[PDB]
Amino acid sequence: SALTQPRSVSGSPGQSVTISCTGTSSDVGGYNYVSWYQQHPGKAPKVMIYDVSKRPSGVPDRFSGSKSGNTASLTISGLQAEDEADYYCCSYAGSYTYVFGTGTKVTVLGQPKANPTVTLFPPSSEELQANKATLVCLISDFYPGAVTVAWKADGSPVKAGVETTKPSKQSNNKYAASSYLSLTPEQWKSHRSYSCQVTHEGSTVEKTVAP
Amino acid sequence: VQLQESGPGLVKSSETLSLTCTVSGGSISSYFWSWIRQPPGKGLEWIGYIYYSGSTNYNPSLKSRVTISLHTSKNQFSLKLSSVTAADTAVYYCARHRNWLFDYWGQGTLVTVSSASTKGPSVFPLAPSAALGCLVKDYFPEPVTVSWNSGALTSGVHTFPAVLQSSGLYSLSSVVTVPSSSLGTQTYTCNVDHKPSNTKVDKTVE
Repeated sequence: SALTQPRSVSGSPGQSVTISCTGTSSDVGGYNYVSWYQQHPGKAPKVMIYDVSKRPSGVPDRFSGSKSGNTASLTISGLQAEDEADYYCCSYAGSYTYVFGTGTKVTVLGQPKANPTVTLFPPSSEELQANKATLVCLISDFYPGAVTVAWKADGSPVKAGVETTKPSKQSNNKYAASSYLSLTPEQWKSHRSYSCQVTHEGSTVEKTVAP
Repeated sequence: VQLQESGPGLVKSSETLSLTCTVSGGSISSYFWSWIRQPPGKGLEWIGYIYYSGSTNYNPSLKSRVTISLHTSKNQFSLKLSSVTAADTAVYYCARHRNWLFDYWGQGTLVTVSSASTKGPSVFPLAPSAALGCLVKDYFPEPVTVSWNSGALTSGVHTFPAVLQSSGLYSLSSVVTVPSSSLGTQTYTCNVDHKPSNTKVDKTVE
């Protein structure tokens, strides 16, 4: 089980952010072998913190690390543009094994927050005639560039046949994401409704379709 | 220390994935040498590592399918992942492991798992009921380009990155937001170009 981090954190230049990393007594709580890695797009991850709170040479002291029980925390004071990246925690997990966290995007706020436009398209009759059924949830004009998408069938969770893209920057500098629920025409017909539920900055936007 | 992954790029489903990492600036006769991956989908996933002695330890969920070996005559170490499926498409990273951390990483290399051969897309309409679009479904390999009205329509367009489906085929979509009252007066056409299969499609939506 990957270590649990939040999906997104954000703050303005000069300000602070904290990223949690929740494991168990077998990993984060069991040892002081917790490290954190910074990853820019297409670059090698870089160690920023190791053994919970220790900084490699060259890493600024604005990066600090702590731990309480089963949760480790990385704090980035005095945010600068270059701190915008994905961050992963990692722990020793016993018997010569390691487990990484799920990743957090840190955004350094340079434009206004914005909640997503969400459009859910049912499968076309043309696709249905081709004996396939694809629900298409398109998500645009959001900032910061991180979103959680949950699919529902008759209100209950679906996680078979789901594929979601990582947010992409648009020409207007906001972000876009897409999600797909792929199924058969009978499976499409086997529920009264389907919904795409998009969570952004503590707000949900839900669209529903029916055959 | 610099690390460089090398590899096949594309692997057919149910084949063995083999990757090599060549190390420069130091010897693989010290420390541990590891592989980690990232599905376009999730965060990092530790695969395993090899100690300079040849001793290995693997992620319990991958262990039955994984071998990591040393090739000291070339300062290299390798990964073999057996019988890959769609769930193994990822960027694979090699890294040095030392003192309870991963101190030097390669930049990573994308391995795509698909047994597909070249196939042009089916383009389906995403009709309005104002936003509308085109679903460019089931093509291989990348890439596809999408324009609207042959380039003349741009405001409110976004064409999303492709997903690779468990079929081993890609899909993407493109959406445009238009004024509600334009639907009767004006046609909206997505122009889909898939160079690899020599396929261009023009689909006019509702």
